[PDB]
Amino acid sequence: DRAITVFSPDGRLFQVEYAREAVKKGSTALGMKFANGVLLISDKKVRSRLIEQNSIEAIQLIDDYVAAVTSGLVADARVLVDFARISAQQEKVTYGSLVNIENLVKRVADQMQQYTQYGGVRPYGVSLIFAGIDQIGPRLFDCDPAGTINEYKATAIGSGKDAVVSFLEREYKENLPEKEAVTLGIKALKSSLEEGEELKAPEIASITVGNKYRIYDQEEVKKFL
Amino acid sequence: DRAITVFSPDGRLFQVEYAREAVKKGSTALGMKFANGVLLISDKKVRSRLIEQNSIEAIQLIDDYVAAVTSGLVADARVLVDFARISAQQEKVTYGSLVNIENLVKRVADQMQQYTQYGGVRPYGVSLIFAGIDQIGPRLFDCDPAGTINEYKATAIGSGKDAVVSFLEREYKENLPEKEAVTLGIKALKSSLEEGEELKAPEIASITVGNKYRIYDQEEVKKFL
Amino acid sequence: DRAITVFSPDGRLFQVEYAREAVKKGSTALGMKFANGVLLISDKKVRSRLIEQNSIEAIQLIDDYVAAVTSGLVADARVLVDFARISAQQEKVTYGSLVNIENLVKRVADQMQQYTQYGGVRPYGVSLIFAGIDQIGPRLFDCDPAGTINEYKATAIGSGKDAVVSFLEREYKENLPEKEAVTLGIKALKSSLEEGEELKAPEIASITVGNKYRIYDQEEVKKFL
Amino acid sequence: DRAITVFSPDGRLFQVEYAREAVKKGSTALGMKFANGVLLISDKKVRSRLIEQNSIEAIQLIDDYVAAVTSGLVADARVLVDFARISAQQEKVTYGSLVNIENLVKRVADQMQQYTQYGGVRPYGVSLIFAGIDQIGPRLFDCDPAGTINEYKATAIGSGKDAVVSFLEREYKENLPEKEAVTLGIKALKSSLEEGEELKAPEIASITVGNKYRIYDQEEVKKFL
Amino acid sequence: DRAITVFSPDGRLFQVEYAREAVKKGSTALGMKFANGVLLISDKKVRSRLIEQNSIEAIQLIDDYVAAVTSGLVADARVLVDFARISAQQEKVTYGSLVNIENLVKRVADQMQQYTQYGGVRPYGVSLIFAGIDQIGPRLFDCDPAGTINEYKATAIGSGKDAVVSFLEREYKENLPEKEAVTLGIKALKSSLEEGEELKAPEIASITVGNKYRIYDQEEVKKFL
Amino acid sequence: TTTVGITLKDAVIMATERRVTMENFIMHKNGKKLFQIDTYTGMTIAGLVGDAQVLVRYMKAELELYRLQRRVNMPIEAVATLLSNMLNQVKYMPYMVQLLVGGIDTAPHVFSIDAAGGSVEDIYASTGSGSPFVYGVLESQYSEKMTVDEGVDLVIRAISAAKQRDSASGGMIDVAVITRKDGYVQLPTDQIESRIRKLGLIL
Amino acid sequence: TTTVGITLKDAVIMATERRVTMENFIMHKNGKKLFQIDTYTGMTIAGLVGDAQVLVRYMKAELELYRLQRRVNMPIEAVATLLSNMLNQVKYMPYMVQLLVGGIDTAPHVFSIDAAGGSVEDIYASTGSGSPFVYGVLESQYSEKMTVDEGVDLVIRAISAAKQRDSASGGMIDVAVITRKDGYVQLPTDQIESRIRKLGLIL
Amino acid sequence: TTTVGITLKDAVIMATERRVTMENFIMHKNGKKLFQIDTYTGMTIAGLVGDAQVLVRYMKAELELYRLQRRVNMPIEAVATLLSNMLNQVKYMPYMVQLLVGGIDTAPHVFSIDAAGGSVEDIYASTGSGSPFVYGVLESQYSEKMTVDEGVDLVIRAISAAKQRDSASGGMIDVAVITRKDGYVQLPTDQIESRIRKLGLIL
Amino acid sequence: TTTVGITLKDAVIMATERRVTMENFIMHKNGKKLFQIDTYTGMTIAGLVGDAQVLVRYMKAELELYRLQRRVNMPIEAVATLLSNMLNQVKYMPYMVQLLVGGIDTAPHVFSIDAAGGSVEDIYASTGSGSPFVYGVLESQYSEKMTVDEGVDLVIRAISAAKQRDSASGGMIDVAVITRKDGYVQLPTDQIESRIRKLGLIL
Repeated sequence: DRAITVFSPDGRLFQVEYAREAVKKGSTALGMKFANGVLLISDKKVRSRLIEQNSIEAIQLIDDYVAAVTSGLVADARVLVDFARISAQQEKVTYGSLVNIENLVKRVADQMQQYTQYGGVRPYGVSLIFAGIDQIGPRLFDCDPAGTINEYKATAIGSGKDAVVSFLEREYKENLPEKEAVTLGIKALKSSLEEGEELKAPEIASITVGNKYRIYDQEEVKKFL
Repeated sequence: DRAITVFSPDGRLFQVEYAREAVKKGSTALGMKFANGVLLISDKKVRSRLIEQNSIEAIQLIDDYVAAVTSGLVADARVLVDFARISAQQEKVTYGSLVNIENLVKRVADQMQQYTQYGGVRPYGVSLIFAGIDQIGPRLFDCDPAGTINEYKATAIGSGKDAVVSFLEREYKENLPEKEAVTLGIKALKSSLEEGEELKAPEIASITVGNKYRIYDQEEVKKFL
Repeated sequence: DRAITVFSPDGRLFQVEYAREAVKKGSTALGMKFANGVLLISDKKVRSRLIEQNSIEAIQLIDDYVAAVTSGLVADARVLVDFARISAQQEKVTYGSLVNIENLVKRVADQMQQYTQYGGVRPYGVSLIFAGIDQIGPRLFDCDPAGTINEYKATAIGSGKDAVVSFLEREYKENLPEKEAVTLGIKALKSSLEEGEELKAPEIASITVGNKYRIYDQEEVKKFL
Repeated sequence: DRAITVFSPDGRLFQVEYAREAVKKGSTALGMKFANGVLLISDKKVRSRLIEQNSIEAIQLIDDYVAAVTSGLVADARVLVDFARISAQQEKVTYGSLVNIENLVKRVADQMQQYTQYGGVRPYGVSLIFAGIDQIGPRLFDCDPAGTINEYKATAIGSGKDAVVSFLEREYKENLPEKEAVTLGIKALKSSLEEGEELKAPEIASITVGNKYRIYDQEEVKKFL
Repeated sequence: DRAITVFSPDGRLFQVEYAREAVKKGSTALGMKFANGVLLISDKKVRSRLIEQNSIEAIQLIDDYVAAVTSGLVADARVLVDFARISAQQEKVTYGSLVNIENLVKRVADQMQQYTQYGGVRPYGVSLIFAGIDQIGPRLFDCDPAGTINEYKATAIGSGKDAVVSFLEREYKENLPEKEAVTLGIKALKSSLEEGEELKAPEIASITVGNKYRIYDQEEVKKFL
Repeated sequence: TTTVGITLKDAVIMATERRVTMENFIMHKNGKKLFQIDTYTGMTIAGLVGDAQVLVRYMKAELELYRLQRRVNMPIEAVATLLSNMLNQVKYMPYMVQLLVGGIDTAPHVFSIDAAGGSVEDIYASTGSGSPFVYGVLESQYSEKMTVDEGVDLVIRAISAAKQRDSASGGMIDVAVITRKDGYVQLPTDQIESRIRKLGLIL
Repeated sequence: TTTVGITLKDAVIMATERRVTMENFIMHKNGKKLFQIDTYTGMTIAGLVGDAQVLVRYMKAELELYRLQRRVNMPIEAVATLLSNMLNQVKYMPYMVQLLVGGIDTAPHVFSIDAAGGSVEDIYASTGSGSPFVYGVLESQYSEKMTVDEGVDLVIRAISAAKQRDSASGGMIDVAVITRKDGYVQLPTDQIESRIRKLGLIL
Repeated sequence: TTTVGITLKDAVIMATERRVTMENFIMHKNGKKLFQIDTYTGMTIAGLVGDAQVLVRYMKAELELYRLQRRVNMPIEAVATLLSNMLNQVKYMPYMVQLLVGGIDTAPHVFSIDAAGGSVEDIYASTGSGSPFVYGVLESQYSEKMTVDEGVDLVIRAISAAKQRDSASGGMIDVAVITRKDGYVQLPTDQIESRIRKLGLIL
Repeated sequence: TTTVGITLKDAVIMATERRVTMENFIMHKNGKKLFQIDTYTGMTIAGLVGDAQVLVRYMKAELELYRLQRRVNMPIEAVATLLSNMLNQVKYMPYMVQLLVGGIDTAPHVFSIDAAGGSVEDIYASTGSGSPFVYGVLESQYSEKMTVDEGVDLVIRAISAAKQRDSASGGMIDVAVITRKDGYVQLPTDQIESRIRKLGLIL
């Protein structure tokens, strides 16, 4: 029961639970919609000084019009982000454009559901949130070690899941200019991660509908810090 | 749980841990960037006198512009280094040149992640560091029995992981000429491995950006020893 | 843990260990380089008188320019020696000549590493030493039930591993004429195997660089006995 | 350990042992060389009177120039003898003649070694001796549930292994005319099987070099009985 | 050990034993040769009155010149008899005629030996006797859940194995006219099955060499009853 | 299907025309033959329309994937080598295409690839049925010291001289200019008409 | 490639010649065309040499295997049916052969098999390029009441009459006689020369 | 597509030209036909451009892999045998190439490989359409006692005599000199022009 | 491509020539056509060069493997049967070769194998384009009582008479002599020139 994906005595998949507690041990990250787009801010806690600070990136691009920040086991994260990249390229070859970002999150969620389903393989112990604009508009998703997806206006992931989601539950405003949006996001990241009495400079990207992708540099994030 | 790669009661892959303690039992090796390149020094502790000293090499070449020194189980090390060699040759045939060394470490890390992932096979109990120049410049990587990679300016591996990384954490300088760089590396290798009250002549290679590969001989390393 | 190749609680492959204690139960054999070649002497303890003494041969030829003597389980020995023979013939058909004997020992060692690696099959419980000349010169190798290879000037294998290797560790001289070399080898074989208070006539072959293979007959070995 | 072919705590394959005790429970049979050929005598203990005495044959022919008598499980015996027959016919088609009988025993021994090696199959619980002339001359082999072969001048198999081999160890003469050879063989078969205080008429075949195969009839064996 | 076909601690295949005790629980049947042919009599104990008495047949034809009566599990019996039918038809297509009935019993016995041999399948819990004339003459065989065959002049199978074989062991005469042969067979079937103090009308077929197959009707067997 | 591409000092000028005809009968008087496959790279297809468009989609997707997962653009010689391998793996069931690749990485390059997979770098190149007329104009007026405006005038003059003698070419003229400072820039229709009017040509 | 085989009362006489030629140029003046495939069975091949020798090896091995594992010889009609199936499984990528099978099980038989797989039993048969000359001689002198010596004389007369008019046949004559009492017996060369000398022929 | 390669005492001189033409129409006046595949080994391709370049990449990668994992260079006869096996595995769906391999391991070698896989070592060799003119010049002026400068003059004279009578060859001349002391050295363009001027030739 | 091989009392003499030509144009004036595949066995290839060399490597490796794992040499009839099976498994996608196998096991043998797989033993044999001239010389001067020196003179006379009338043959003459006492011995060039000078021939 507790070693391979089969049913409980009462309706619980034990390995998929253990994957959820594996993604509760990760690094926190969040994202929210603003007036004409969506942002993604990862905490980046550069621990030692030998780590090449800006070369490690957890906000990774799937396309010029879908991005992803992840949390959980970092190896399964990298493999799953590469699968999402090649699936987006498949849709670009077949239909001509990435019309729906919901299709892109659903195919990745089916890939995670398969190893939730079969024996002889463990579930992907990783959780991701996707963000970008499509023909419909700004979308913000979530993913689960079972393959469950949900659409949000503001969500979190990681070790500071619950504290950030509590602050977002209290203080989020729906239509919001980009500057005040990234300020609210940083206050959310602060209130949770200020238990080690430090935050750091985090990493943060943004899109407004019509434009391409823009990841900030080291200097711009410290003005909002 | 403790016999095949499945999840813990709390978020731990037990076999991948046991592989990490297998690579903690190996021989120590390290490497660091200097002003216009990167070096790799392995400890070589030639135990008996019947071993053909210079023919056993742990600093092995993947290409004329990527090298690798390993630590852990030596058989899995040899098989993984040969996979890295043929993958570098695949990229040379397909695109024309080895443009990114990060691609080369990521493909090998995916190969290790697969046997971390599936049942019916144990993880690769081996850890490697890669070093060389590409179009971007000097790079220095690391690899983990889970497939985790990290980019460094100075790192270690083996039995003297923690003591060497402590000395590197204290005394490393970023831009440094080649002679003082190999001197700092040898002092690092000394401070850990001088617990058996001996070091030996180690093996050490270097590149400066623009040139090909140069492994030292027996006589040159003893001047810096 | 103790029944199929998976990791220990601390970094040990239990089946590959049990294969090493299977090859410690075998018959002893050794070999050493001399001034312009290398010899291989197996102990041959012809137990009964019904065994056809000279037809059972543990010094078996892989080619006219690589030979092998084995120790351990004799069936796995025969299968592995036949794999080495057909691999040498593959290299002769592909490239034109057997340029490196290290290639030949490395392919066989990869074959043993595979069944060390996968489940559903036990490791090869056999150890071999290879000897011969190539373009580089005289080489003398060893093989391990994990697939570990090492290059020696003088080595042993079998039940008298440690006692012979102690005598070789004390009394070996690097450049040595063929007659005194086979005398030193027989003294090594004696000092260990003279615990059953008998040695016998052993089997012994030799090459000097330039010439083909020469296995002694029954009469020549008793002069050096 | 005791249920499928894996290693012991000390170097023993338990299933191949249990196959050896399965072939110790069989019917005894033996064979020896004489001056210009080789004979094979099986004990045949026709238990009931309803068994069609001469139609049950344990001395079975592989070719006009190789024969085989078996001991152990009779079903695995029949399957393995049929494999030896079709392998001899393969060599006749490919090369033109059965040049070596040692090749024929080695291919069958490799077939038994495979099911000694892999899981999901039990070892062949059967032992055979092969006899016949080739270009080299008269040969007499043995086979083992591990695939071990040995060349003899006189050997046995079955329930009376050890008592017959003791008598052969004492009283065998190397060059011997056919009549005294079959007399010595029958005395060997007697001394063991005269513990149920009966022998019976046994079955016995012979070749002298140059001629084809000759199995005796019922009347000729009773003269030597 | 007691659940899948592997070896005992002493040389016993436990599943093939359990199949033999499965065929000891079946319905009794027997057969014997007479002066120029062979008969097969099955007991048929038509238990209820709703069973369509003559349509259930345990003496089933494989060909116009081989028949078979079975005992054991009735489903595996039907599948194995159908395999024997199509194998006889294969030999008729390939060579032109069914020259040996011993070939037909040996191929079916090899089919049973395979599932005796491999794991992931249970042995056939069924025993059969074959009877018919070929170019050699009248033959009568037996088959075993291991694949063991024996040739008889008179044999039995089923619940009344031992009592019938005791009566056949005492009172069988080799050359015998058909009428006295079927009388002796019915006395054999009586002496065993008259423990429920009834026999019934049994089913019985016969061949004399030269003619085709003749199964009796309901009226003819009661004259010999 | 006249195509042309020339190099200058730190500039690549690539120009085509627009007419789709596979008969003695004009199907469409307005087609696309000049594409953009990377930030600083273009490609002109000439030959069979279906195979051409499939190669265009395959190159655009793979260049975009490489750019995203390496954060640097692919070099032009690597683009030509990749496309050469893609064409030469199927050389017995071939593609009926004949295409040009031009771009800027550190120096301007123009590669010319045929239907079997042979890619040869040259200074200026031209594919199609009007290629001998284009090579006749460019043999007598091309100079390496020309400026960007004179190059734009030269390719318009060459294609307008090929349109008069080749029955399978005609229509408006696409012109794209690739520069390291400004990127891939495609010149507007009114500017091309102003060029044609100030030179003294028709249509 | 003249072959012949006739039957008598409890005897089969099969005779060939020996010349290998595939041009207007004689390669070898001494070949093998008459084989023994069982204890009481022979076979003459005529056609393509390689396919013929492969069929010979395949039949000899399978007949020997059947004899060893059944302890009786295979009947002649079963031999012809097996060889017919072996030739007809590959009838679209065929063998270029034309062969005869003769033997004794209870009565003498001669079968004639073509390249597609049709086997027809007949009293006497002849394959090759000299087969019309052999059928011309055997049409006018064959009798069922002949003895073994007269049959041996007749096949020598037939082949020696076919050697004079066919350019592709010549050389010495193999003769083999199959009898239930004596088995497969091949007649010696000096005895064949004595037959030729007492009849009055040359070479 | 004129290629040439001669041997001397401890030197190999290999020279080609540069013109790519597959019509009666000159596509490119500057191509590459002389490659370096190892430290002391070169190779000249002549035939179909795509198949030639694919063979070049396949040989360079495999020679580099062998050198890295064995720490010695591959012998020239092993290079020719490997390339012969690679060409002869696909002999029914062939490559349309014709190439030369030259190098130094202990003595200078030149191998000549055709499209089916037959490699024959000879002293001097020449492939292409100007190969009869090159064999006509080298038949009357080659000597084994020549020096390195006289060899460089001879191959320039031979190719410049083949350029006058063959319409498919022309352009500048690549010359590469392989020596054990100095390695693979390719001579500069101004030095080749100085050779041509001091001999008395044009272009 | 003239080859020849004759037998004597306990000796086999096999001789070829050396010229590689597949045009009306001579590529190489020095090739290899006589190989050694075992201790007491040689083989001459004649036909297509690539397929010939592949068959040579395949036979040498397999003979060496058999010798090592059986400790006896393979008989000559087994060598010819193995090579016949190897050629006849692919008879529809064939090899364009025509080769001879000669050796000594207990008596001297010479086998002649064609491209389909038919191997026929004969006393003397000759393959190639000069084979009718060689068969014309050997028809009138061969005797079984000749010695080893007279045989060496005879094969030199035969090949030197075939070199005068066949345009596709010429060059120096390889001669190899196989004996049970001395093994495979190939005669030196100065000894062959001494033979030619004492007979009275040229080149």
